[PDB]
Amino acid sequence: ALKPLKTWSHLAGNRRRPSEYEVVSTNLHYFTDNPERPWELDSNLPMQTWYKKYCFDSPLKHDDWNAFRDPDQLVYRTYNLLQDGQESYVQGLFDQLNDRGHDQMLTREWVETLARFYTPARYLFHALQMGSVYIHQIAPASTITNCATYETADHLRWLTHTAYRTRELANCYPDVGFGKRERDVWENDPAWQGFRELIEKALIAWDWGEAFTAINLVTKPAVEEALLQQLGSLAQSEGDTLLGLLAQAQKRDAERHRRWSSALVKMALEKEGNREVLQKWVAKWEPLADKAIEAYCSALPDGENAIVEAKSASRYVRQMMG
Amino acid sequence: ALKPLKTWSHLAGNRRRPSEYEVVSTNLHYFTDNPERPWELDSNLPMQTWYKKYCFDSPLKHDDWNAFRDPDQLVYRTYNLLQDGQESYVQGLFDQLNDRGHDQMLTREWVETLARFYTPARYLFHALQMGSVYIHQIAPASTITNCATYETADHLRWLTHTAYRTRELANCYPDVGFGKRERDVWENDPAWQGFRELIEKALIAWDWGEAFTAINLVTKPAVEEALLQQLGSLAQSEGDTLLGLLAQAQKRDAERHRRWSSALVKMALEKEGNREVLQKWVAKWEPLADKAIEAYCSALPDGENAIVEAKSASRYVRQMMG
Amino acid sequence: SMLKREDWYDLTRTTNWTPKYVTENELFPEEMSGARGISMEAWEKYDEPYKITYPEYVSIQREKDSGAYSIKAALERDGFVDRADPGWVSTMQLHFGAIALEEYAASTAEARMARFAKAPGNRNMATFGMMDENRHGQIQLYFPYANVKRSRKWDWAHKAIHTNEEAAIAARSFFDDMMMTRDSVAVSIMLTFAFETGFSNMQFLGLAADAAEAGDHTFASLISSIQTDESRHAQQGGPSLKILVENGKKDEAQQMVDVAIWRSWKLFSVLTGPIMDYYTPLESRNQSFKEFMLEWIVAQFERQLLDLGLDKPWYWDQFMQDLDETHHGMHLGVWYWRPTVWWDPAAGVSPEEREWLEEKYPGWNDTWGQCWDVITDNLVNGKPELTVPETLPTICNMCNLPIAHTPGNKWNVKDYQLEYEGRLYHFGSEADRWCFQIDPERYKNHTNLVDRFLKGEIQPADLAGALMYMSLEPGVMGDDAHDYEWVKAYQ
Amino acid sequence: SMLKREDWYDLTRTTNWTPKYVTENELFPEEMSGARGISMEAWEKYDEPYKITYPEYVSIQREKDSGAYSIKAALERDGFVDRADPGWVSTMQLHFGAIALEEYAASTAEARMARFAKAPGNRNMATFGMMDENRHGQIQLYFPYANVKRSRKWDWAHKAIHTNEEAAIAARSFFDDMMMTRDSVAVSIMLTFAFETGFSNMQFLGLAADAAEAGDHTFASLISSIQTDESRHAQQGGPSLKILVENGKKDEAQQMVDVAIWRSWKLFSVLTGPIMDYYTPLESRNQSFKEFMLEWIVAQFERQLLDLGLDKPWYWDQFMQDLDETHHGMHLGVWYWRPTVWWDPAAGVSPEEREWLEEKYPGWNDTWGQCWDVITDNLVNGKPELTVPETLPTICNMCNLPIAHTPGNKWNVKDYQLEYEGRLYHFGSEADRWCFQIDPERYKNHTNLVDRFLKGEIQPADLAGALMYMSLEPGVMGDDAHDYEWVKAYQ
Amino acid sequence: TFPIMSNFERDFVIQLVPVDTEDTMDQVAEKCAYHSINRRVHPQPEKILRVRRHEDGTLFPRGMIVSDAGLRPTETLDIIFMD
Amino acid sequence: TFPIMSNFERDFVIQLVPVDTEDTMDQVAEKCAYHSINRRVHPQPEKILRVRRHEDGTLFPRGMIVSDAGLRPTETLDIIFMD
Ligand SMILES: [Fe+3]
Ligand SMILES: [Fe+3]
Ligand SMILES: [Fe+3]
Ligand SMILES: [Fe+3]
Ligand SMILES: [O-]
Ligand SMILES: [O-]
Repeated sequence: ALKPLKTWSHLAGNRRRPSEYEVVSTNLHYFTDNPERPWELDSNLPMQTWYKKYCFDSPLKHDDWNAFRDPDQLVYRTYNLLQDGQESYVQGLFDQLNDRGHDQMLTREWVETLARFYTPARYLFHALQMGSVYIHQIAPASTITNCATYETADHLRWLTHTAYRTRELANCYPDVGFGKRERDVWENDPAWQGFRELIEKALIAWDWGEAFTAINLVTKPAVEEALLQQLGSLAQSEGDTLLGLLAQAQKRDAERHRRWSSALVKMALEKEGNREVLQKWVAKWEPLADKAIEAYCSALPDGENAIVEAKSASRYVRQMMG
Repeated sequence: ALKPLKTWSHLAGNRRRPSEYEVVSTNLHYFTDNPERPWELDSNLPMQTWYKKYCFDSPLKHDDWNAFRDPDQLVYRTYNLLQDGQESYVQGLFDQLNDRGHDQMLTREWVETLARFYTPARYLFHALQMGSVYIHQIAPASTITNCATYETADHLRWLTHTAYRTRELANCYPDVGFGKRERDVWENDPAWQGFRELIEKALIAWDWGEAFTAINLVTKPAVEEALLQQLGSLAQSEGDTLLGLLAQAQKRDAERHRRWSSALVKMALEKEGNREVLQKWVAKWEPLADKAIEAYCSALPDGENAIVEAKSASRYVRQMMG
Repeated sequence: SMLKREDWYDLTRTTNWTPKYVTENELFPEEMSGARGISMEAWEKYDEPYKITYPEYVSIQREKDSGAYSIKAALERDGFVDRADPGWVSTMQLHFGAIALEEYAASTAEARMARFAKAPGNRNMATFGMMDENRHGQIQLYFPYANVKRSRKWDWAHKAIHTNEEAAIAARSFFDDMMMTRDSVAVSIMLTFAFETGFSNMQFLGLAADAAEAGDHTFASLISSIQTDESRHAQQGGPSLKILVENGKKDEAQQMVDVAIWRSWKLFSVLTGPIMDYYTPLESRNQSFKEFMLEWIVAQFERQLLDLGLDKPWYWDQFMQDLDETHHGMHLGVWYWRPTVWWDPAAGVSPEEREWLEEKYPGWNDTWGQCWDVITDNLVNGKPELTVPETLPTICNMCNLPIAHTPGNKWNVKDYQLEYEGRLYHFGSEADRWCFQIDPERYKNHTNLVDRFLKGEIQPADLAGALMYMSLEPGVMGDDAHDYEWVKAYQ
Repeated sequence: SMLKREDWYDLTRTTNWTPKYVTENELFPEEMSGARGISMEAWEKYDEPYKITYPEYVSIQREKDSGAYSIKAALERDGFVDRADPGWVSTMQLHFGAIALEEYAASTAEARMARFAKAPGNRNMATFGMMDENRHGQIQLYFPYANVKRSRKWDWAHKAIHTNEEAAIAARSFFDDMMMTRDSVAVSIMLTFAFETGFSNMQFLGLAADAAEAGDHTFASLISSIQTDESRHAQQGGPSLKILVENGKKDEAQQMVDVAIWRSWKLFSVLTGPIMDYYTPLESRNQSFKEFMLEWIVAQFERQLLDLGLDKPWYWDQFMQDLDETHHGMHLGVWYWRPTVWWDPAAGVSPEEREWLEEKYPGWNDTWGQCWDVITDNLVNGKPELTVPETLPTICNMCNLPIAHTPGNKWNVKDYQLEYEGRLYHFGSEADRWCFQIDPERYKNHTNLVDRFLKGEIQPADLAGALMYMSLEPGVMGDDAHDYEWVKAYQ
Repeated sequence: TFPIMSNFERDFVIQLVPVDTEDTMDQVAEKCAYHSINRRVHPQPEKILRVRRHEDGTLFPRGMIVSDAGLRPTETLDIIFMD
Repeated sequence: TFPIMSNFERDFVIQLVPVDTEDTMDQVAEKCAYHSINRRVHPQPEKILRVRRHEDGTLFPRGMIVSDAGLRPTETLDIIFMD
C-alpha cells in the first residue's frame, strides 16, 4: 500500500502547502505526455501534425514549462470576483453618465472622431480575442494556457463595452451611421490599415512562441498605447469623460496581460539562446507595429506627439523584460 | 389540533403567496401590543412615558400602521446586494480618479470652495444619520422602522464618503487644514447656520410623525437639493468631476428615501384630518428650510439662481405627495 | 490608489459639535443618553477596539448572506427536519420563538445608542449594530418559515412574543429591562457587555457545534453566520465601562453590571440549561451545562472585569453553587408544565441519562432523582394525569420564572419574599430580590402571570382559560418530546 | 439608464471582415475551421438560441461559485465521505478521475471554435464555453482535493489521464476524437450537440439527484451547479447543423452525428451504466439504466433530429436492443478486472439486487446470472483467485473497451473483425467497425492496450508489469467495494 | 377563599394553592399535598404534615384556621413532615 | 508461440490466449477453458470442446494444429460445446 498524500502527487515536497492557484491550475495538459503521438489516435492526423510542428518544435525551448506561474495567480473563481467588481464600476458609469445625458454635451467634431477612431475598434478588439484564444490552445502548459484564457475574456470584455457604447451613440446621433459604418472604416481607412495588416498577419503565426510574441509582446502594447492611452487622453481633454474613464478601466486589464507576459519572458531567459529567439521575432514584427501607430495616431489631433509617446511607451514594456 | 398553515398566521388569506419582504418585515414590533404598558415593566418608567406620548399619542393617526409597505421592498439581504454594487462603483471612482491625479488638476479657488462648502458636510450628514435613527426607534410599525433603518445606513454611507475624500484632499493640500477646520466652519460660518439651526431644532422633535416630517419631508430635500444637486452641478462645471459624480451617486439614495416617504404620506391620506396635520408641521418647518437654502446657496457662485432652483425643487417633492 | 483605513478612520467619528440653537440637554436628554454628568469631550475618549467602515460592511455581509441562503436552499429538498431527533426539533422551535423578534427589537436597542450616545465612535458602531440585529431578526424568521406546513408550532417564531405565554413574558421581561428601557450608556453595558459578550457569543458557538453534531447543517450554518457578527457590536460596553470608572462612577458602573449578569443568568438557566443536559442526545453531549458554564463563560467574566478595574459581583459565590441546581429546576418546571409551552420538552431521565446526570452532578438522584421517580411510577402504573398539573407555580416577580431549587433529600427550596407598599412580592433568589430593591420604581407596577390570575385578569379562571389567555391551542401545546419512549425502560 | 439587451446584442457578434493582407484560407485554414466550401456570409446566419453577454456572465457565475464553495466549506468538517456507502465513494472517485482533466481539455476544444469558426455568434459563445470548461476542470479538482489524506485513490482526480490505465485510454480515445482533433464546425456538432446536449446534460441531472439521495450534499451541489452552465455552450451544435443542411451537406452533417452518438454511447455504457444498476444502493434506484436511457436520452434524440431535418442513425435499432446487454458486459469487465481500475467496483449481485436485475431486464439470470453464479460459488467455496484474472480481454480498437455481449443460455458474444493493410483489427460492435471504416486514416496508426502488450511495449510482459505500465499500485488497485459483504448471503 | 404559596417538603417548586379562611392547618395540608404527593413527592404514612410560616420559621398548631393565623394574602408557607 | 482471441461458449467476453504453433485444437481448448471454465463458465463433462474460426463459421478437426490451420495472428476463434 502507498501512503495517502499531503497534496497532489506532482506537488509533493514543496516546503509550503500549495495554494488554490497551484491546486487547480498546474500540470493539466496531457497531449504533452507523448510528443510522438500527442492525441489518442493515429499519429498522422492533421491535428497531430499541427501540435508537433507548432507546439513541440517551437524555437522557444524550456525543460519544464509546467514550472510557470501566473503572478496575479488567477483562477476562474477569483477572476469573476475581480471582474464583477470592475464591471459594477463600468456599468455604473454607463448608467449614470447617461442619466445625465453626457452624450448630448459632446461636440459635432468629437462625434465625428468617435466614429472614425473609437467605434470601429470592435474589429480590432475581436481580432485580439481571436489572437489570445489561439495562444490558449497551443501553449505548452496549463498555467500558460490559463493566463491566455482570462486575457481572452478581457478581450471580449472590451469588444462588449464598445458594442454597447456604439448603440448609445447611434441612439443619440442616428444620422452618423454608428454601428453600420465601422466595417468599411475598418477595411478602407488609412488610419486603420496599419493595425489591420499587423493583426491579420499576426493571426497566422501558428508557432506558439511566435504567437505569444507577435500578439502579447508586439501587437497588444501598440493597440493599448494607441487606442487606450492616446485616444483616452484625447477623450478627456475633449469633453468625452466617459471614454477617458472607459479606457483607463480597460488598461487595468492590459496591465495584467503585461504582468504575466513579463513573467513568461522572465522564465524563458533561464535558458540560453531564448533571448535571441524572442528578439528576432520582435524585430520581425516591430516594424509592422510602427506602421500601425503611425497610420492611426498621425490622423489624431497633435499627431506626431502621439506617435512619439506611443512608440516609446510600447517599446518600454519590452525593454523592462530585457 | 389547529391545522398547519400556508404562511404566517398574520398573513393568512392574502390571495398571493407572501413575498420575502412580507415574510421577514411585517408586524414585528411588540410594544404596540399594550398601549397602556408597552414594556414588560412598571408602566410609569420614563421609557413607558416616552412611547405613550411620542408614539401612541401622535396626531398622525392610522387604524393599522402594520399595513404599510416599502415600495422598494428592501430587506437586509437585498440592501447589501444593492449597495455593494453601488459601492463598487464609487470606490471605483475614487481608486481610478486618483490614479490619474484628478485632485491636482483642480484650481486654487475650487479647493477653497471645497473646504467651505463641501467637507464640513460630515456634520450635516451625521446629524441626518442621527435623525433617521431616531425615526427608526419610535415609528409605530416594523415596516416603517425598516425604511428608516436603511436610510440610516445610507446617511452613514454619505458621511463615510466625505470622511474619506477629506483625507485625500488633506493629503494633496496640507496647508488648507481640511479635516481640522470643518467643525469651526460648521459652527461659525453664515453659510452653514441656516442648516445647522434647522437640523439642531429638527433633532428634538420627538413625536414620530413630526420627526418623520421635519426630517424626511422638510429637512432632507433641502440638504439634498443644496449639497447634492447644487454643489454637484457646480463641481462639474468647475472641473471637480469626482464630486459631480459622487453627488449624483448619493442622490440615488435620496431618491429612494423620497419614494418611501411618499408612500407613507400616501398612506396617511387614507384617513381624514391627516393632510392638515402634515401640512401644519410642514408650515412650521418650511420657513427654517428656506433660511437654510438661503444661507448656503447665496454664498455660492450664481447664488440667487441656486436659491430659486433648490427652493422650488425641494417644494416639488412635497407637492407630488399632496 | 486607495488610502489605507488607518489614515481616515478617525474622521468618520469626528462628529460632535457644540449646539447653540438648542442646548446640549435638549439634544441629549439624560433619560436617553445617560451621560451621567460626564462631559462631551470626555466621552470622545471612547475608542472601540474592532473597527469597520461602510464599504467593508456591505461587502463582507453580502458574502455572509450568499453563503447562508445558498446552503438553506441547497439542503431544503432533503427535508432533514422531518427526521431529526425531536430533542433537536424542539431545541430549534424554542430558539426561534424566544429569540427571533428579540433580535429584531435589538436593532432599536442599538438605534438608541446610535442617536443618544455622546461618544461618536459608539454612535457609528451602533449603526452597524443596528444593521446586524436587523439581519438576525430577518434571517431568523426566513429560516423557520421553511417549516410552517410541517407544524403550527413554527408560526411561533413569529407569534411567541405577541403572546402572554410564560416564556414570552420571561423573555420580554429580560430584554425590555436590559435594552429597551435604559439610556444609551446603560444599554451599551447591560446589553453588549453583560449579555452579548457575557453569554450569547459563546452560546451561539455552542449551539452551532450542537446543530452540526445533530446533522442539521442548515441550522449549523445559520447560527454560525450570525455568530460572526457579534463582536463587531458586542464590543460596545467595554469603552463605556472604562470611561465610567476612569471618571469616578465605578459604583454605578458596578451596579448595572451586577444586575445585568443575574437577569441574564436566570434567562440562560431556562433557555440553554435544559437543552444541554436533557434535549441533546446522550452521546452528542460534550460536557455538562455546568462544565460549559465554568469553562466558557465564568472565567471570561473575571478576566473581563479585573481588566476593567471592577470586582466580581457580591453574589458570585452563590452563583457558583446555583450551577448545580437552578437549571434542573427550570427543566422540571417546563416539562411538568409542558402543555403550556410551544415545543415538546424532552424528559431526559432514561437510565443511562440518569447516571450521566449523576456523574456530572453528584447528588442528583438523591434530589432531582426523586421527583422523577414518582413521575415514572405514574406512567409505568398507567396514571399519567398526575404528571400534568392542576395549579400554577409561584412565579418570581423579577425573572418571571418559577421559584424552585433542590428537593428530595437535601430539599432546600427557598423564597425571598418582600413586602413593599402593602403588596407582597415573591423572589426566586436573593439576587432577584435585590434587583427589585435597589430600583423599586422600575418594577413596582408590574404583574406576573400568577398576579394576573390572582386578580381576575385570566377568565375563565381555570387552566383552560389560562391556555386561551396565552394564545395556546391543541397542536401547539407541548407534550413529551419522545412520546414517552424512555418510559418502556422501567416498563 | 441602461439599454435593454436586445438593442445592442447584435453588434457584439458583428465581427467578420474581409481580410486583404492575408487570404481567407490563410486566416481560416480548412483543417481548423471546417467551413466546408460554405461562404463567410452564409455562416453569418448562425444564430444562437441562448444569449448572454460579458457583464451578465461574470455576475451570475460569481454567484454560482459563492454558493458551491460556501457549501463545500460548510459541510467539510462533518466529513460525510468517511461514512458514505462505498458504492457511492467509488462512483465519485471514478467520476473525478475520468472527467476532471477532460473538462479542462474541453476549454481548448471550445478555444478551437472560438478562433476558427466563421460564424461570429459561435465565436463568442465558444469564449464563454471556454470559460465554462475552465471552471469545471478547476472546481472538479478543488473538490476531490479535500480527500487526498483519506486515500491515494483521490490523487487520480489528477493522475488518471496522465496514465495508460484502460479507462484513461478509453476516455482520451473518445475526447481526443470528438473534440481535440476535429475542425471548429466538427467540434460544435460532435461535442456540443451529440455529447453535451445528447448525454451529459441529462446525466449530470441524474448524477445530482443520486448524490442527494445518497446524502452527499457537497457533491450534489457540485454537479448541480456545473449542470446549470451546460446549455449556454451545449447549444452550439444546432445552428451549425442547420447551416450544413440548409446548404446541401446533410450527408456530412448526418455522418458526424452518427459517429458522435455511437462513440458517446459506448463511453456512457461503461461510466454511467454500471453505476446506475450496480453501485447505487437497491432502495436508492429510481429506475434502470435502460429506463433512464429511453425516457431521458433517446426520445430527445429523435425529437432533436426530426426538427433539424435529419434521420435516426442506421444503427438505431441495434442500439435499442443493446440497452439490455452492453453495460452488464461493461460492468462484468470492470469488476472482474478490478485491481486494474482506481476505485472499488461494487459487485451488486446480492439476491435482492438479483431479482431487481430480473424485473428490469427479464432474461438476466439466465444469461448474466450464470457467470456470476460461478464467481459466487468460488467465494462461497474459499477459492477467490479464480475471480481475479490471468489474461487480458480483447479490447475493441474503436472504443478501447472490452468486446463483450450476452453469454450463458443465449450466449451471443460477437466480434466484428477487420483486416486492413496486413493487420487485423478487432471491433466490439458493428457500429465501432463502421466508424473506423469510413475514416480509416484517423485510426490506422493507433494501438490499444492489447496491441501494446502483443508488441512488447509492456515489460515485464506479465500482469504485474502491465500494472506498472498503467501507473497502478497497491492502495489504488481496485477491490470489491463492499469487501464481499454480499457474499455472506450465499454463505 | 384565600390564596397561599405552598412549599412542600422534598418538592422542587412552590405552588399556588387556594384554600378557605375556615380550613384547618390540617385541611390546608390536604389541599397542598394534592398538588405535590403522588405527583412529585412520595407519601409518608408514618408521618404527619405540619404547617409553618415560610418567612420567619414559626410553627402552626395542627388545628388553628387561616382566619386565626394572621396571614398576608399570597403568603408562602412550608408544608413539612413530623410525628 | 502464437496469440489468439478466445470466444468461449456461455462466457461474456473474448480474451487473449497465447498458444503454441504445435498445440492441437484440443490443447488450444485446454489453454482457453483455463481462463473461462471455473472462473465464469460451468464445466460440461458430458461434452467435448470443439474449435471453430470465428470469422466465417468453419469447424476444425479436434486433432489439427495451429500451424496447419492457416491462422492470422491475433485471430478470433469460437470455443464451443459438442459430443
Ligand atoms: Fe443578534
Ligand atoms: Fe447581538
Ligand atoms: Fe463541462
Ligand atoms: Fe460542457
Ligand atoms: O443579539
Ligand atoms: O463539459
